Amino acid sequence: ARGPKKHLKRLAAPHHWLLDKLSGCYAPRPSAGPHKLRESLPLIVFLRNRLKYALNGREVKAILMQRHVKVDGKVRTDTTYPAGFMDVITLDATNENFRLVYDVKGRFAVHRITDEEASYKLGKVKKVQLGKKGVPYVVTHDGRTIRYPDPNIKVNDTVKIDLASGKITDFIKFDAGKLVYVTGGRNLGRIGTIVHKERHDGGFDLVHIKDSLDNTFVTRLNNVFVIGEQGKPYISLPKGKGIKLSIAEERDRRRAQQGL
Amino acid sequence: PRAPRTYSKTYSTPKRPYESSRLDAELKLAGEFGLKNKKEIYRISFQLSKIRRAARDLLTRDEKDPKRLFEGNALIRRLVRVGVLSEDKKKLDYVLALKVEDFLERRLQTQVYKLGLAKSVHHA
Amino acid sequence: GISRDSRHKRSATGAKRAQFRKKRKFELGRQPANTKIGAKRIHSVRTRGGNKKYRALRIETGNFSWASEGISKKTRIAGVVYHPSNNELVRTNTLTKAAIVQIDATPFRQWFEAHYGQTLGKKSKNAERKWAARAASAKIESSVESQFSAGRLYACISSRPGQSGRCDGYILEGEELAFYLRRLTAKK
Amino acid sequence: STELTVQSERAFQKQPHIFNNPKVKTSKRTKRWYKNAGLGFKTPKTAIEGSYIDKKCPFTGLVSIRGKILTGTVVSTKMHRTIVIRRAYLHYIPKYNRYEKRHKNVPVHVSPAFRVQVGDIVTVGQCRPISKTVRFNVVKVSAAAGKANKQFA
RNA sequence: CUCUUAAGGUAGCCAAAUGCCUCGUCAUCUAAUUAGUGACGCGCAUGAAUGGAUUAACGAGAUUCCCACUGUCCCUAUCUA
RNA sequence: UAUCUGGUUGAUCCUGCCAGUAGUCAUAUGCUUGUCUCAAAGAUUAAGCCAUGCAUGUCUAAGUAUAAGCAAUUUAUACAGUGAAACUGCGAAUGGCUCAUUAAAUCAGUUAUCGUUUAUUUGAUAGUUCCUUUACUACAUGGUAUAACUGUGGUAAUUCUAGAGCUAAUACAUGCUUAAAAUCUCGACCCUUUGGAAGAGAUGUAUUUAUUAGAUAAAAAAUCAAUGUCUUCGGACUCUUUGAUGAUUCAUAAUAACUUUUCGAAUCGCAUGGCCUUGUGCUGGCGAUGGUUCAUUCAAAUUUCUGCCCUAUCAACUUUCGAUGGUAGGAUAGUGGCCUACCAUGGUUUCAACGGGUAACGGGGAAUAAGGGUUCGAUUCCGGAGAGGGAGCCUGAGAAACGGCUACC
RNA sequence: GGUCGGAUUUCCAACGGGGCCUUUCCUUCUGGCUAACCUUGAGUCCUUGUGGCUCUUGGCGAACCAGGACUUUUACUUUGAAAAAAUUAGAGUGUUCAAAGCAGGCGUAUUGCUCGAAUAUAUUAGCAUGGAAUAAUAGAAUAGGAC
RNA sequence: GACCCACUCGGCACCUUACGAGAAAUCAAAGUCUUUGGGUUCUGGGGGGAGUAUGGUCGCAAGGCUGAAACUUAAAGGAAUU
RNA sequence: CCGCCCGUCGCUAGUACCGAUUGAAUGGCUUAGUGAGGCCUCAGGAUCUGCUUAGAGAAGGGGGCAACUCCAUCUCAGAGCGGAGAAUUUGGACAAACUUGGUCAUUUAGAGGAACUAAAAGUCGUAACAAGGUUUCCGUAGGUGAACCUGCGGAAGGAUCAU
RNA sequence: CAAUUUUU
Repeated sequence: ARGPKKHLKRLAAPHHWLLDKLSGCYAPRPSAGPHKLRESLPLIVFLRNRLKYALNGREVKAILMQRHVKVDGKVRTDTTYPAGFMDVITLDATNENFRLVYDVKGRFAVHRITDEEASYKLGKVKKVQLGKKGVPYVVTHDGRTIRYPDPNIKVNDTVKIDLASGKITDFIKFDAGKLVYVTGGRNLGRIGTIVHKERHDGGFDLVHIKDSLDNTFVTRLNNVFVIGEQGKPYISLPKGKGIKLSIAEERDRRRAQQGL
Repeated sequence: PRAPRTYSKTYSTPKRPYESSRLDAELKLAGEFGLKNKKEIYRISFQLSKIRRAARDLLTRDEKDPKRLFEGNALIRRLVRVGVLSEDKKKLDYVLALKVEDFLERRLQTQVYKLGLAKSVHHA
Repeated sequence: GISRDSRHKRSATGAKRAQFRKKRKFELGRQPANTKIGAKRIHSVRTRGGNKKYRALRIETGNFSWASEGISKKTRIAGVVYHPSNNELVRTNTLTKAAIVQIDATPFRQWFEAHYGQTLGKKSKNAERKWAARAASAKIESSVESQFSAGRLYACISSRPGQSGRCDGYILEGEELAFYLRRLTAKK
Repeated sequence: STELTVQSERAFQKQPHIFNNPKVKTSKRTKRWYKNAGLGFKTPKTAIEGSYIDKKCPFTGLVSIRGKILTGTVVSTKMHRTIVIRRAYLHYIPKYNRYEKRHKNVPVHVSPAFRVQVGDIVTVGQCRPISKTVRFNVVKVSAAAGKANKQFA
């Protein structure tokens, strides 16, 4: 009613941020975002809680005035600036480069990538269109439209970006044996790479998804996303390798992590 | 305007109050190792209750069920990390057979007693 | 003040639907404008979200369409003769959607006969080859040519007079003028 | 639902902002526009060869079909150009561990090109709101009865 | 149980047109009430076809009140045949 | 974690209550009270009333600075460091609080928006600007019309307010200014008719109207008019041009008009360079604000699909003030009897509608616990309604706001 | 049980799963794939020859796609998708246990190292898929029937 | 044609007996019921107040149908032995 | 059976139920009316303005006898034509609040009337528990001071399962 | 024929 909601408390953002319960307060509310829902995360949640660089709320805002944060070469001194998916939060001095991927335990990641290969994102398309006065364009995760693309690719694939602007390079379709990747939901983002599609013309879309567990499951289309050619992948996957390894031998693996 | 922190009660009084030998059976259990009240044998029996309530639900469920193969095997090791019973009764069905005075036996009152040094549970 | 949603307006079965959430702002219907003729006294209104729109009052000259040529020259008006829904609107000579109006016959004749030179109805060589090549192409229909004779053209405000405020529409052509001469021949 | 110079009553209604060239002797001497419904919904030829206008029609008017689709039977052709539908269904009560038969009726706007009477197990679709009450519209009738096309007495 | 002659107000009803005492009392109407209406009752002296009680429609019958309306009155003036 | 005991009798068996028993994230109360962490609190009845004080303000390298405020010291010798007020922009529409209204209403899940808008967040973004003709004249930069301040005022009064004196712009209004090409209309016409054409001008987007295309199950010909290319010169030759959906009158392009002509940078910061013709010559960095349009995002608004407490000493509710539908409109951010004129008599129901009650906010849950459940949930989280009682309205992107206004009680 | 709370060369019995074939389950027209080589003409490393190969000629179109055309509708039920978290159950965890919480813990403590922050449960409504018993179910009667 | 005998159908009942059932008296149904589910309509939650008050409906009336609450208090009660 | 118990009446008490008051109040629909204020609009055009053009005191002096003739400034002017336009005010649509009737539901006051129920044997009587001394109990009707009695068709919870 | 009361 009556206007937007410039606050939200904790317990209202989901588990994948891993905040505290007994802070007894308001959550970090994300600002208005380029990309997606509050199932994304703002940058301060990535820094002071996952990467653990600070304690105070005055403290994390004081880092950004020194100008070390960077996505895509863009300045973005907003404190609670939201962070999309696979949108590499590169740094200044301290020189790290973090790609936003999903590990095997629900929430996102703390994963470094190298200096080179960090100058490109990876982009889901959602809407290809000819529009005003014959100017073709695509859209992205953030909806960063790109003038004069590769013509007639389609909606629903992935797009390589050149980071001077869009300047798209390579189309990656969907066929009987490629890479696909879940993004969101109860069984978000391990790998299933494909097994066989379907359509369900008219209502919704489903895709059969075959893990390295070598059984299958099915997640709907808005989590479905393609990475690339099979066994290539463009992003070094984090150190869970995308299985959903089962709980009966999750326990047998973690005391074989400690050696006892 | 804040988030709570929970609380819980960790005992339950027995239903029928007055049986002559039953109160004196827990006077044998009072008189064994020097308790101070009647509440702290209610609560391990309460811990006997909802562990045996927890023990009943896997036994009625399926064999070669991984929920039974996880929380039956992790249950019996936590049952023996405190060391109530030894390796001789590690086959997941003696958790039903467990008796009051055995949860009592690994308390720090009667462990200082049994390991010399105190002569008496009241001195312990 | 007057509302538009259905928290009044008795339900399907017929119960007296009891109320809460008294009359809001995001359904408000502004009071009408019931526009007339009389040459550009128009006021605008502030609207929702950051936008602007036109209450036209007292309009008499605006653009039309034939539509067989795509002409659209701002001609004057003379008045309505048969409103398609009700009949009180012609005793005061207003204009709405689909108002059957009559105009002047004059400003399109400067377009028509300068472009063809026939001449209805009874100089350089760059355009001399125009009517000497559109043989029986400019000719429309007999009853329309009879309708030029009284100096009036039956027009139709297809645009909305009070939302966008334009003086806009087209003129009757083809079977539709036979519909507004279904009864309008024998109505008196 | 309308004959006798089908564009009949006091006003004049036509398929909006489409004109035929008012002099050239082209094929049907009209440009009758229709809408492909899709999803296997065989748009019948009664809208293609028809003469009605009916802006509310899903096959020649300004409405698509974009929601869910439902079923049910006809109980009242007593209206003008609309029919109401009684969806019958069972319902589980958790307490007594037993079912119960409930229903509720729903009005549905119908194109005049179809043909619908009692019985007539019908398929309707969700639409944009079109009246005070009618929130749906029909897509196909395609239903027999207790030996229609066959019985005589 | 008993006496004057025989049997000793039952169903009901009331300060009623029937109640002297008496403008009886209580409640209600109004600003005030010897008037009205509803209950009281051991009723000078109510009462069962010398008919007792309750009655829908009606009354040139008698009453009390309310609402509209006006020289009835405040407070009178004038005009006509 | 499935547990029972006493009393109808002279005694016995039994249907069946009362009492006894245990917990309450369930209240009050009596008595008693040492340790330690954790923590609900004027919900129940009167959403009845209020003293008092506080809960919404906002500044940078980078808006508006003559403060007759400062602080200085060299600078900016018009300023540049600050710095009140006050203008401008922005917030105030979140947050918190209560449950009186509220029984298909809100609400839980569950789609839909082809039926819409959205300051802010992002990313793309405007070679035409007036064509009064070339002396309208600033495009090397035009204007008002003013606050704070100063002077004397009024009333006992309130975040009450006057006439006079100048000045600000990112407030406010004008307003040009950096190309080329192609098309269409006209005509200087001569020179011819199957002809050409200097040059008179327009062309950005918005806005509204009207049209056209946006096609594309399978391959060849005869036949009548004009006839592009080329030639043996019977006459012959053409890759002859399509985005998404399930689909559109969709995005779109094109044509002729269109607007009390909407918009298309006359705004500030740090830096000082290159240039060769050292001339107020020509180039050029990194930003900050603000602006149209598209797609997002932040959200709002409608909307389908199911579920509801007690009540038949509630048996037929609904329309001539729309009840149900059609027809056409008026408004609307857009849909719709939302409203209006005409027309049709329709909607729900013995699966309980309608009417009444409800110590009824709706859900995620909580308490007791064999299973099967009964009863609460005003209250921590989500959504709704309200700010003494019903109305109405401005500002603003967002309100029918209430620590905003108007009127009545 | 091979030889390390534990592993096979074929093989034993049971458990359920699928292709079939029995008179026998068979959505179809147009193409691009294909999909078989069951083809076939020849050569056809290594044998005495598609067991390892090709140019591959009717050389089986629909398992990978989208058009023409329909399709007895329901319950029921498996699985998955699915309900914001806390709360419920529930693995780790010296908050000292417990109420809790989500941490911590391991080196080397000379200026680092890593595990975690699980997991289920959540029913009625809707969606998709596997199943065809049980209970409804309608298409052949003046044949206006199927092919 | 009535009867005698044997049989069977459907009746209305009777006698024995219990395996069975229950509180007992008793029962071929009151059986096949904690070894609890063949369908299907209705009725009762202590006794009193009471088939009473108000409300409705059917009657010409007597009255009939539907039908509480306030208050009251431990039995009223069913069967059986002496 | 020196058992049990039934009813009127008496006293002590309590409990709801009705009831004249054209009852009273609160709340919800309602017909008929008055309609505060605010919006959209028809007019109002006060009071602030600028533009242009025809004459001039003063003198501006493109030059000079005056003149001619430059825009004219200190500004009246006589005309147009616009720009913002405040009070005021008609019409239209929202409607707070009020008046008057009727219904619906809840609560509350009432002279007094009959009931019910408890409560030390109070009198008058025995109605029912044995064939309760006239067997008992139903439905209905009549009488009575109270139990009760009687007539009518039943039934045995009977005092006969029996010709 | 008629037989009543005899009292937590």
